[PDB]
Formats: sequence, C-alpha cells, structure tokens
Amino acid sequence: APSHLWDIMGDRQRLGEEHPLQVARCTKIIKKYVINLKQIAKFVVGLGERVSPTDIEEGMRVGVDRSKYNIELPLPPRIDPSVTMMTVEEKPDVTYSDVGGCKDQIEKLREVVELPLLSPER
Amino acid sequence: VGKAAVVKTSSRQTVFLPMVGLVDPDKLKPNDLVGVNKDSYLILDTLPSEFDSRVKAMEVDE
Repeated sequence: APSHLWDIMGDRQRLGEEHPLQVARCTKIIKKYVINLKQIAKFVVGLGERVSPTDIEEGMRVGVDRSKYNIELPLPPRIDPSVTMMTVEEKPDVTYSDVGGCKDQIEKLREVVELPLLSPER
Repeated sequence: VGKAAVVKTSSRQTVFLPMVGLVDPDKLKPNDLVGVNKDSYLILDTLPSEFDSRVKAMEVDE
C-alpha cells in the first residue's frame, strides 16, 4: 500500500541523472577543489548549482556526479565507521531511584553531571 | 631528441604527451602532480604550489 504513493515520484527521483552520485572527500580547497575518490583517484572541480561556497569545508565528505564530476550535495564526515552507531543506547530501564540508599555518593554524581546539563547558568 | 613529458595518472595509466606551451621544462620536475585532459590526455594545468595533500590529520591554527 505505501509503495503505490512513492511510485508517482518514480518518474523523477529514480530516472534522474542527478541521484547517481559518487561520494568522495575534498583534500584541498582553493578560493578549484581537489577531491579524492575511493578508487584512489583525484580531480579538481568548482561549486555546483545550489552549492553554497561556505558549505564546503576542509576534510569533509562531498558527493559528486558519476559521469561528469561536479559538487552537488555535502555529506557529514567520518562515514567509514559502522561500530559506534550501535554504541548509543536509548531509554535505559534503570531509573534514578533504583539505587538503594541515601548515601551521599549519589549527590556527588548529579552535581557534576546532571546539574550543569539541567542548570548551566547556576 | 625534443622536449616532452611522461605523466602517470592516479588510475595507474602511463601516458606520453609532448611538451605543452602552458608549462615550462624548467618549472617541471619529476614526481609532480598536475592535471590532464580526460579525453586527449594533455596537461592543461600547472602545480598549485602543493604536492599530494595533508592526508588525514592536519592542524592549522591562527
């Protein structure tokens, strides 16, 4: 059912010659951008159509077109590691009141961690 | 003999081309990264005062 609504855009978001982009990283910036590919190949191009001159930064992954290389959209850096994506947890089951006792070792951790996050102006 | 230049692309392809007037033989040196045309394989560009790159970690602070 949800696939039928996305097939209408299939005449644009699919058959277009833009989307087949080659991802790479710009090694050198001259304000001419030296960009190194994943195949151990480099080239030099300029800005794109919607590309802003201040968006491209030194040492950032920048996707380019597959046929005629041109900067199209920037991408966040450090795309290689897949390991740290699973290190972030969500909603731990242990709550704040699960630690037994009134011991002051609890008060020391909340003031050095929870306090500056909740009340940074204190 | 004549003046010419032997270039090697980053794709490991060795191409022979004659000396182009855009560059000079005294300015050219071995182990130099310059540009070439994708079709005709001729040097249209000079060296932008840097060879290779900074690779990964480089710290430049004012």
